Amino acid sequence: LYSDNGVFRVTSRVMFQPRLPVLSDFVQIYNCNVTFVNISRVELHTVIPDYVDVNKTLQEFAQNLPKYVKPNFDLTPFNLTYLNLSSELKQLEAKTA
Amino acid sequence: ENQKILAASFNKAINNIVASFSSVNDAITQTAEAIHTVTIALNKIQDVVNQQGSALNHLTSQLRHNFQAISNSIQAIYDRLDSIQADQQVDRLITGRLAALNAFVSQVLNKYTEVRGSRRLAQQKINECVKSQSNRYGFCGNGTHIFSIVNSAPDGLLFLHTVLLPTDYKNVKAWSGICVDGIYGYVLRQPNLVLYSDNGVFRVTSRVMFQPRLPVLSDFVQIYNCNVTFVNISRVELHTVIPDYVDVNKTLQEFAQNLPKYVKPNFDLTPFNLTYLNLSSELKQLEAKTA
Ligand SMILES: *[C@@H]1O[C@H](CO)[C@@H](O[C@@H]2O[C@H](CO)[C@@H](O[C@@H]3O[C@H](CO[C@H]4O[C@H](CO)[C@@H](O)[C@H](O[C@@H]5O[C@H](CO)[C@@H](O[C@@H]6O[C@H](CO)[C@H](O[C@@H]7O[C@H](CO)[C@@H](O[C@@H]8O[C@H](CO)[C@H](O)[C@H](O)[C@H]8O)[C@H](O)[C@H]7NC(C)=O)[C@H](O)[C@H]6O)[C@H](O)[C@H]5NC(C)=O)[C@@H]4O)[C@@H](O)[C@H](O[C@H]4O[C@H](CO)[C@@H](O)[C@H](O[C@@H]5O[C@H](CO)[C@@H](O[C@@H]6O[C@H](CO[C@@H]7O[C@@H](C)[C@@H](O)[C@@H](O)[C@@H]7O)[C@H](O)[C@H](O)[C@H]6O)[C@H](O)[C@H]5NC(C)=O)[C@@H]4O)[C@@H]3O)[C@H](O)[C@H]2NC(C)=O)[C@H](O)[C@H]1NC(C)=O
Ligand SMILES: *[C@@H]1O[C@H](CO)[C@@H](O[C@@H]2O[C@H](CO)[C@@H](O[C@@H]3O[C@H](CO[C@H]4O[C@H](CO)[C@@H](O)[C@H](O[C@@H]5O[C@H](CO)[C@@H](O[C@@H]6O[C@H](CO)[C@H](O[C@@H]7O[C@H](CO)[C@@H](O[C@@H]8O[C@H](CO)[C@H](O)[C@H](O)[C@H]8O)[C@H](O)[C@H]7NC(C)=O)[C@H](O)[C@H]6O)[C@H](O)[C@H]5NC(C)=O)[C@@H]4O)[C@@H](O)[C@H](O[C@H]4O[C@H](CO)[C@@H](O)[C@H](O[C@@H]5O[C@H](CO)[C@@H](O[C@@H]6O[C@H](CO[C@@H]7O[C@@H](C)[C@@H](O)[C@@H](O)[C@@H]7O)[C@H](O)[C@H](O)[C@H]6O)[C@H](O)[C@H]5NC(C)=O)[C@@H]4O)[C@@H]3O)[C@H](O)[C@H]2NC(C)=O)[C@H](O)[C@H]1NC(C)=O
Ligand SMILES: *[C@@H]1O[C@H](CO)[C@@H](O[C@@H]2O[C@H](CO)[C@@H](O[C@@H]3O[C@H](CO[C@H]4O[C@H](CO[C@H]5O[C@H](CO)[C@@H](O)[C@H](O)[C@@H]5O)[C@@H](O)[C@H](O[C@H]5O[C@H](CO)[C@@H](O)[C@H](O)[C@@H]5O)[C@@H]4O)[C@@H](O)[C@H](O[C@H]4O[C@H](CO)[C@@H](O)[C@H](O)[C@@H]4O)[C@@H]3O)[C@H](O)[C@H]2NC(C)=O)[C@H](O)[C@H]1NC(C)=O
Ligand SMILES: *[C@@H]1O[C@H](CO)[C@@H](O[C@@H]2O[C@H](CO)[C@@H](O[C@@H]3O[C@H](CO[C@H]4O[C@H](CO[C@H]5O[C@H](CO)[C@@H](O)[C@H](O)[C@@H]5O)[C@@H](O)[C@H](O[C@H]5O[C@H](CO)[C@@H](O)[C@H](O)[C@@H]5O)[C@@H]4O)[C@@H](O)[C@H](O[C@H]4O[C@H](CO)[C@@H](O)[C@H](O)[C@@H]4O)[C@@H]3O)[C@H](O)[C@H]2NC(C)=O)[C@H](O)[C@H]1NC(C)=O
Ligand SMILES: *[C@@H]1O[C@H](CO)[C@@H](O[C@@H]2O[C@H](CO)[C@@H](O[C@@H]3O[C@H](CO[C@H]4O[C@H](CO[C@H]5O[C@H](CO)[C@@H](O)[C@H](O)[C@@H]5O)[C@@H](O[C@H]5O[C@H](CO)[C@@H](O)[C@H](O)[C@@H]5O)[C@H](O)[C@@H]4O)[C@@H](O[C@H]4O[C@H](CO)[C@@H](O)[C@H](O)[C@@H]4O)[C@H](O)[C@@H]3O)[C@H](O)[C@H]2NC(C)=O)[C@H](O)[C@H]1NC(C)=O
Ligand SMILES: *[C@@H]1O[C@H](CO)[C@@H](O[C@@H]2O[C@H](CO)[C@@H](O[C@@H]3O[C@H](CO[C@H]4O[C@H](CO[C@H]5O[C@H](CO)[C@@H](O)[C@H](O)[C@@H]5O)[C@@H](O[C@H]5O[C@H](CO)[C@@H](O)[C@H](O)[C@@H]5O)[C@H](O)[C@@H]4O)[C@@H](O[C@H]4O[C@H](CO)[C@@H](O)[C@H](O)[C@@H]4O)[C@H](O)[C@@H]3O)[C@H](O)[C@H]2NC(C)=O)[C@H](O)[C@H]1NC(C)=O
Repeated sequence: LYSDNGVFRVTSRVMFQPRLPVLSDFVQIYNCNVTFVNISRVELHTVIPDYVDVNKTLQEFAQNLPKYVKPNFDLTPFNLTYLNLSSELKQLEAKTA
Repeated sequence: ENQKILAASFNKAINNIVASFSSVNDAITQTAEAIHTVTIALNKIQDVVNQQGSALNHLTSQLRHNFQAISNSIQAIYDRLDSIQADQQVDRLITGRLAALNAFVSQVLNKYTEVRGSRRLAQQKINECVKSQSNRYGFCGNGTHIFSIVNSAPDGLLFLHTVLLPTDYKNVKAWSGICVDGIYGYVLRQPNLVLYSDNGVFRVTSRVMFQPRLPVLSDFVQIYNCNVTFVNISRVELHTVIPDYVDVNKTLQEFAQNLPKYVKPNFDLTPFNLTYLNLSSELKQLEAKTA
């Protein structure tokens, strides 16, 4: 595994045949010897393409019970809930009068 | 299912060899070519004994040749001449017989040298075919090795290799890779797998035996720029050749406006419905109260 001027590639040790790394070439070697590459999980896709965090994406923007159908992010056809109760109080005052 | 036929084909092979050792030769020469090896194995064992016998038969036969003396028996030489004249005759036989012994010793010493060179091969075969199942071609058995059995013989060992031989073949429509969208291409990583497709379904097998199974995403690398003799397929239908593969981000775009399709949410249930209708509900309440 090697990196030139910001891009990572994987080649053999006998010939020089570069290509792109894939997730199917890595195992988990926990406790991280010191002379490794320091990188956070939010930016792992910049060294290993075809890899995305399956649950973090739904934690970010998959928020409502369905994703939507329901008034959701800047939906124009829908209108304002919880914007008639002040008028309800005013009309309750009028009704009491 | 292979072990049901292998036992039946091995038990007959054992019986054929044990019958071939029983000197009944010409009756079973029509059966197969298993005789081709047993005849050589028997001839070698016969020769290794005949050669040993002949060496001593030649050594013991050189006492008959009287050298330039009166006779070949010393008791006769000492019976005719006196003591001062028999010493010039006895040494003529002594010198010949000593030279006869020397040539025999020089041959036995050469004979021992070949055996130590032959023992290295015997040890190497024991180390490689009896305990390890070596994979070098043309080594024990001409086919694919499985195991071996050892037995003793006159001052030697006799091996029993066990190999496999193909009988029937199958025709397979091969391919060379998958090229999606004309630029991204996938090929099999290990060079011992064949990607093939019969009447609309794709499977992956080996190149030595025929063991089909289903392809998985863990067997493909990215081989960008798509040699021409590939399989033309778009990314929207990649799951029909590689199961257990779905696009993670495109489904996010599609499954988003399309959740009401699968599966349909319940109507009139919070918080899917009944928004923007509460201003109308307040208006109706006011109208009813006023009336
Ligand atoms: C991808 O992605 C996805 C999505 O995202 C995912 O999924 C998911 O996710 C999520 C996220 O969010 C997650 O979650 C997470 O988690 C994490 C982890 O966790 C951890 O922890 C937890 C807790 O801690 C736990 O649970 C878990 O586990 C557990 O553990 C445990 C232990 O600890 C165990 O056991 C348990 O225990 C308990 C206790 O102990 C109990 O038991 C007990 O015991 C005892 C003894 O021991 C006993 O005895 C007793 O004792 C006592 C003393 O102590 C006395 O004495 C008595 O007498 C006696 O008796 C007892 O008995 C017992 N009990 C019983 C009942 O029995 C229990 O039971 C047990 O069970 C368990 O088992 C376990 N489990 C299992 C299952 O295993 C773990 O460990 C976490 O961490 C997180 O969180 C965090 O973060 C966040 C952010 O993010 C933050 O925020 C948090 O904080 C928070 O904050 C808030 C504010 O805002 C708060 O709230 C508050 O609250 C309060 C309350 O308080 C308390 O409580 C209650 C209950 C009551 O009590 C009251 O009174 C008091 O006060 C208030 O309310 C206020 O107002 C509010 O505001 C909170 O709190 C906080 N928190 C805390 C904790 O604190 C944090 O920081 C999160 O949550 C999940 O998980 C997931 N899922 C799953 C399934 O997993 C996924 O996963 C992903 N994936 C991947 C691969 O990645
Ligand atoms: C999965 O999945 C997921 C989900 O889907 C994803 O995620 C996401 O996704 C998404 C999707 O949607 C995506 O997106 C996409 O993307 C694609 C690609 O992209 C591309 O392109 C873009 C743009 O073009 C970009 O951005 C990127 O990158 C970039 O690049 C660049 C280059 O180009 C760079 O740089 C930059 O540049 C710029 C410019 O140039 C700037 O700079 C500058 O420079 C200059 C020079 O050079 C300078 O100087 C200047 O100059 C001038 C001249 O020129 C003058 O002279 C001056 O004086 C001077 O000074 C300056 O200075 C500068 N500036 C500054 C400020 O400084 C900047 O800055 C820079 O930066 C960069 O860097 C980059 N970036 C990075 C980060 O790297 C790439 O390239 C695309 O393509 C797409 O789109 C497409 O498609 C669609 C559909 O699909 C369509 O629709 C589109 O079209 C559109 O349409 C619309 C309509 O409907 C439109 O709208 C419109 O608009 C308009 C406006 O216009 C304009 O603008 C504004 C601003 C203003 O200006 C105004 O005024 C004007 O007019 C209006 O408004 C109207 O009304 C409307 O309607 C639009 O526009 C269109 N578009 C266009 C473009 O046009 C298309 O066709 C999409 O978007 C994303 O991306 C994602 N994410 C991520 C993260 O990636 C994921 O991814 C997935 N995954 C997988 C694995 O697959
Ligand atoms: C990925 O990231 C992680 C975490 O960020 C990182 O993990 C640690 O990385 C460090 C550094 O690579 C490892 O080594 C540590 O180094 C510490 C030294 O830093 C201090 O000393 C500097 C000068 O010391 C040198 O020179 C003197 C002679 O003058 C010599 O005796 C020393 O041995 C040494 O050679 C000094 O310049 C430095 O100051 C920094 O900050 C100032 C600003 O404040 C800046 O101006 C300077 O330019 C400089 O950047 C600093 O003061 C050392 O202290 C540390 O020791 C710890 O551990 C030992 C036990 O081993 C404890 O006994 C000790 O008390 C300390 O707690 C340690 O040796 C370190 O081993 C890594 N691991 C851990 C767990 O910390 C990875 O390396 C990164 N991976 C990459 C980059 O690939
Ligand atoms: C996956 O899909 C991609 C893209 O769809 C595909 O990539 C290209 O595929 C083509 C075809 O396999 C590759 O070869 C090209 O073929 C073109 C020939 O088509 C024209 O000529 C036909 C007759 O020519 C033959 O016969 C004459 C003698 O008569 C002989 O001299 C020729 O050499 C040739 O053998 C003709 O029948 C055909 O007409 C079609 O369309 C009509 C309808 O209009 C229909 O009725 C016919 O039945 C027929 O289907 C057509 O007119 C050829 O022109 C082309 O050349 C281009 O490239 C060269 C440079 O190499 C340029 O110099 C030239 O100007 C052209 O631009 C090319 O040779 C082609 O190489 C592939 N790649 C690219 C980048 O195009 C993959 O093959 C697909 N993979 C699969 C299927 O596995
Ligand atoms: C369906 O749901 C909708 C939302 O979910 C809901 O829409 C909202 O309706 C409310 C009323 O019921 C609106 O509140 C009013 O706001 C008036 C302010 O209007 C001034 O700004 C307009 C532009 O607004 C844009 O900018 C502001 C920031 O300033 C921003 O917050 C907005 O989101 C907008 O981006 C001016 O409109 C002009 O410009 C737009 C383009 O931007 C043109 O399209 C117009 O044609 C027009 O040219 C407007 O002229 C005003 O300048 C409040 O009016 C104030 O100002 C007048 C003077 O003009 C005073 O006399 C008033 O006393 C008051 O101070 C008004 O009182 C009220 O608060 C709310 O803005 C709407 N939201 C959106 C996003 O549109 C629908 O009502 C709902 N449908 C139903 C049937 O209920
Ligand atoms: C709770 O939330 C739900 C969302 O999860 C919501 O369901 C959907 O709401 C949308 C808006 O609120 C609806 O969109 C509207 O569609 C109108 C067009 O309707 C025409 O087709 C109807 C039949 O629909 C079926 O066929 C279409 C394909 O053609 C298919 O997409 C649908 O899913 C349906 O299968 C016609 O209804 C007729 O037939 C049904 C039986 O099928 C009868 O019960 C009816 O009484 C009626 O006879 C209807 O008449 C239309 O022909 C949009 O209308 C536009 O187009 C017409 C021309 O067709 C114009 O005249 C209009 O002016 C306008 O331009 C309308 O604007 C809106 O977009 C969507 O249909 C809902 N889906 C379902 C499955 O119901 C619930 O409504 C919501 N409930 C509450 C109480 O809030």
